[PDB]
Order: sequence, then structure tokens, then C-alpha cells
Amino acid sequence: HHHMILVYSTFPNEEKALEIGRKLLEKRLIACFNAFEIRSGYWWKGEIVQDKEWAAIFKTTEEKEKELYEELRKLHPYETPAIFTLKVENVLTEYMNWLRESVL
Amino acid sequence: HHHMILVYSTFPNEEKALEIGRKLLEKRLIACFNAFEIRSGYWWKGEIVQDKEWAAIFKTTEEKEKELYEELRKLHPYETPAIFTLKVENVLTEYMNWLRESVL
Amino acid sequence: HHHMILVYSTFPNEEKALEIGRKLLEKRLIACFNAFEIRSGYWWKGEIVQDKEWAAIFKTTEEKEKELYEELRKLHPYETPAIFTLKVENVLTEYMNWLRESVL
Repeated sequence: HHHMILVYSTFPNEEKALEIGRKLLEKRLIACFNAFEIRSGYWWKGEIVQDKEWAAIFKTTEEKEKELYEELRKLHPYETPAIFTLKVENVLTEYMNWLRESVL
Repeated sequence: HHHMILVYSTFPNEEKALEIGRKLLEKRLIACFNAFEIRSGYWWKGEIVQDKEWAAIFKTTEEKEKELYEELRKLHPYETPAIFTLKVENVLTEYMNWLRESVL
Repeated sequence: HHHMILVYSTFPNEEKALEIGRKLLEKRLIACFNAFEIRSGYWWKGEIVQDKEWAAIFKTTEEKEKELYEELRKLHPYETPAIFTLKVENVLTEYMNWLRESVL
């Protein structure tokens, strides 16, 4: 009975990404984050902009999804941040056990 | 009623990845891209090769999926590019609203 | 009839990530890997730690999933590695054909 989720967001810089990751570990809402640098593009005020951001995947259980969204929402510098959940199909047994323990 | 998708592809270099991202924003087929550098490996002509590429995730709505595949297909330098769609489970409400508006 | 999967893991460094990718191509258990550098955070022995790792996505068919997990399990330096599978929804036809051929 795997119950893992993967939530993705982006952040304006490395420091903010890692700061939020750490706060989310402190609040036991995720078991792990993986962050990396990205280049981004989107419309902003009628122009296509290029930006430099940090992305993060947050690994946690379904049970924590609500609390995680609401905490990321409160911590997020962006007025409308990208926060979304990918579907996980299977997970190594030992790893799922460790995930669950890490967010209890 | 979330209707977001995530499409992934890889590109031979940073410039091509960003160039295509921008063209896809211009054609309103995606709301956002996030690109990053990757190392890759695969079989090519009977050998295992290591390569250096740029990956991109393209965020858009289901409604745009067909047009997006066909546009990436036409723009893609690779004869057989990796283009595939990940399933998104949930999405922050404000963000889904902005996604939809960005591709209208 | 797409039958592609995406399996994710993390590794202590670039060399190990690429070494395992290559061994997995040699054993024909994946068609392709894409690896990239990440910063990570998790609990370890009662503290929140920051780490520097390499992530990899491994692209393959459903048919190879079992063999892939068991091979990554045997090769993985971590005692409890993150190994999990994302659900793929659609895939470019030509690309799915190449995936299948690459792991036969």
C-alpha cells in the first residue's frame, strides 16, 4: 500500500528554495526535497519573460498533501506560485517505509 | 476541475531549448516552461553514448496537448525526440486559473 | 498502446549516477537516462541535513520495471535508496517505438 506523493514548485532563488525545504522538514510535512536550478519562461504583464529559478520536488505521503499545500502557500514569495502534485505508481518497499516514518 | 498537464522533452543545447520554449509561449500552447541541464545516455548505432542535453517541462492544459505535440514535433531538431506527458493529480487553485488564462 | 514508465532515483555523485545509468543500458533494462545535479534535504540521525546528490530519470517499459528495481537495488550505494515510478499518460508514437526497440 504505497501512499507517496510528489509535489513540485519553483522559487526565485536557491536560498529561498532550501529555506522552505528545511522549514517543511522541520514541520514534518515532507520526508525529503530535491532542488535544482532551472531557466523558465512565461508571460508577465504582456511580455514573454525569461527567468532564472530553483525548482523543488517534495516527497511525502498523501496524508500530508493538504498541510503541505497550505504551508507552501503561506511561505511562498510568489503571489501565485506553481504548486502541483505528480502521481506516483510504485515505490521501493524499504523507501516507502522510511517515507512514512519521516513524516510521522 | 484541474486540467493541467506536464509534457517533457530534451534538446541538444540550452539555446534550442529556450528558443522552442519561447516559440511555444508565442503560439500560446504552454503557460510556462522550466528547463535544466542534463547528462544523458542511450544506445546510438550500436554503442552506448553519453551526451549533454537540456531537458524541459512544459506546463499546459489538456486541451492544448495535441497542438503542443504537433508543434514540438515540427520544431524539434531530433528525428525521434523524447516527448511524453506526466499525469498531474492536483494543482493549487489560483495557479490552475492562471494556467488556463495563459493559454487562452 | 503506450507502455512507458519513468523511474526516479538519487545518487551520491555524478560518477555513480552515470556508472549505474551505463550498466542499466548494458543490461538493456532502460532505453535512456537523464541525470542532473540536485541539492537535497532530509532527516538523518535526528538532524536535518543538506546534501548534494545527482538525480536520474530512467525511461523504460512496464515490462522491465521489476528487473530495473531489482538491478538498481543491487547497484545502489544507499542502504535505502529513493526508487519510485511516475505515471506516463501519453508518448509520441515514434519515440515509444524506439523505447521498445531499445530494451528488447
